[PDB]
Order: sequence, then C-alpha cells, then structure tokens
Amino acid sequence: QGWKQRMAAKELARQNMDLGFKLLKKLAFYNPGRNIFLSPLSISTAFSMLCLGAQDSTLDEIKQGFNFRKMPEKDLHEGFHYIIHELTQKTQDLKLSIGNTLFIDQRLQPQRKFLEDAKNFYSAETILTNFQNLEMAQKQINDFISQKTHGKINNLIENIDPGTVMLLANYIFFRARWKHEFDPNVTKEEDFFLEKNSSVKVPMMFRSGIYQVGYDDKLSCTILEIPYQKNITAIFILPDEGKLKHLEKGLQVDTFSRWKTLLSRRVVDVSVPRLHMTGTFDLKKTLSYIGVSKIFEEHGDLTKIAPHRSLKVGEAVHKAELKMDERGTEMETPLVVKIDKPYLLLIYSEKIPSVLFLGKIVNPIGK
Repeated sequence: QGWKQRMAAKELARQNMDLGFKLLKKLAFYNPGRNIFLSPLSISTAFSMLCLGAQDSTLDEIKQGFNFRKMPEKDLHEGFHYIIHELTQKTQDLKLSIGNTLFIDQRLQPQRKFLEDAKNFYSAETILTNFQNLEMAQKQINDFISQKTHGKINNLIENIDPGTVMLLANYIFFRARWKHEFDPNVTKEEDFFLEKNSSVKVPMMFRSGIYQVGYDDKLSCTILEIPYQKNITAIFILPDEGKLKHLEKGLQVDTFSRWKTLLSRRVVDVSVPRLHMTGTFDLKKTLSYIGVSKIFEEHGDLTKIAPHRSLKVGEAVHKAELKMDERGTEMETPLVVKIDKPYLLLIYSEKIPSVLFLGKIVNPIGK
C-alpha cells in the first residue's frame, strides 16, 4: 500500500501551492505587464532532489525555504517519488514529464549512492559535460534536453558562467485531452484586451456546457474550471476590471480552499484563448524570493554529490511548457465567461494533489 506516500504527497501539494503564490507575487511585483508561467511542483522536485546530496547549512536552508521541514526526509523523498511516478505519462489523454538533469564537469566523479537515489526517487539523471568549452557545453545541454523532450523544451540554456562545474536543468511539459473537446470549427479570432482600451486578436476557443463556476467578492474575480480527461483541472481566475493587482496580493493557501466553496456546476458559454506558453527562470534569482542561496555557494556541503572542496550549483534553470488547444475526449440558461483580458491560470492535479502550473497571462499570444 502507498497510503503513507499519498499522505506525504498531500502535504507537499499544500507547500507547492503556497510556493507558487509567493513566487507569482514577487515576480509580478518586480515585472508587471509580463506573462509569468512556471511550475511550482517542478521547481520543488529539483531542490528536494538536491537534498539527497546536500548536508548541513545548505540542506537546512533548502528545507527551511521550501518548507520541507514538517515530515521526515524519508517521507519527503517517498512523497515526491509518488507524485512524479503518478503524473509521468505518455498516453492519448496525458503527456507529462518532469525532467531533472544535473550537468557535471567530466573531471568530477558523481557518487553512486546519490546517482541511484536521484534516479530511483526522482527519475533525475547526471550527464558529464566539458565546461572548459562553454559554447559546446550549452549546445550539448540544449540538444540533450530538446531530444529527450521531443522538441518540447528547447534553448533551455542561454548562458553559462565560466567556472561552472555543475548546472541544474529542471523542466516540465504538458499535453492533455480535455474531458470534453472544443470544436475547432467554432474557434475564432476575437479581441483580447491587453488594457481596457487596447486589444489584439487571439484564437479564442468556445464551448457551451456544464462547468464548475463561481465568483469571489473578496478578491473580485470570476472562477471557472475546465476539467481534463485525467483527474487534472484548468482553473481560470478572471479579475474584474482594475482588480488584477488586488487579486495577486490576496493569493494564499486558504484563498484556493475558499474558491472551491464558491463553485457550483452550471451551464456556461465559455470563451478561452488557445495557448502555447513557455516560461524560463534563472533559479538562483527566483529562489532569492524564498531565501535559498547556499546551494549556489561553496560551503563543503555537496560531497555526497561529488568530492570537491569548492562544489556548488553554478547555475540552475527552470523551464515550463504547455499547450492549450481544442483536443479532448469525444437545461438552464447559460452563464457567460469570456477569458479576454489578463487572467491567472492554475493547472491543478486533483487525484495526485498538486499545482502543476501557475500562470499570469497578460497576453495569450505574447512571448
């Protein structure tokens, strides 16, 4: 039985939810007017995986920053292994992979125990690279990742600092069928208001059907859920005019559970833009938002990864990628939910609890 693993996953999912909202708040504060697209879950797997090879102050700070402190470490790794194993699929309904690749300088010797544990618990791999040729190391890493993800995760690395002997690449892609397909013949170019006064034409999908829908008077936003065929849900959060900043600032762990209380199944005429979203983050910068930096410094804390005095993670990048289109399986007067102005998007795994993706979409066709 995997009861205990399932309980650990439930606690870890609450933690990625909080992490996602904290990261979104900080990212939106420093960079307003930009799309933000990342996977709190995928980011968490990367640093939890690093806990298998980290000791002392570096280990303690990752666990403090990511709030991995509530359960024993054995349960932390068993919980993440369960989440990854359950979500990892290449079926007609769902294609999801969480990649964790450490690229280590070929002069270093990654330790067997760490290699085995990372592969067994996270499906993470270590690839030897020649960091003395930075240009070639970048092409090698980008080609390795593009080949592994079948062209879903491309150009992951744009720069490698000299002296880097260890680079972490974390990446997640998603393809899923909706529980009910949208008819592509009904998809049309429609106005997407970038601002109250300024608009761009975007491919807008349309379907009339039964959906979990609601309105939050506290955060002044419409909530709409569109289910995928597998137990995953696309949650659209549409702020009222001039309430986006209020919505971002009000986001909490309790916010989400409150949104769930406001929903009911109703007939809705839904208009949703198609998306092909990617988000790329320098994790050294992103993790400063949760006070995690020792992993990026030399402290003699990574000997379990490889013996070497000055060892640190030189660089770490996260890339999240998702396609949202018509693909899927197959009363009362309809409500109308038009997603045609800046919105938040949460891709939520219901069965294996987790926030797979969190997005702030200011422009669905925006790069």
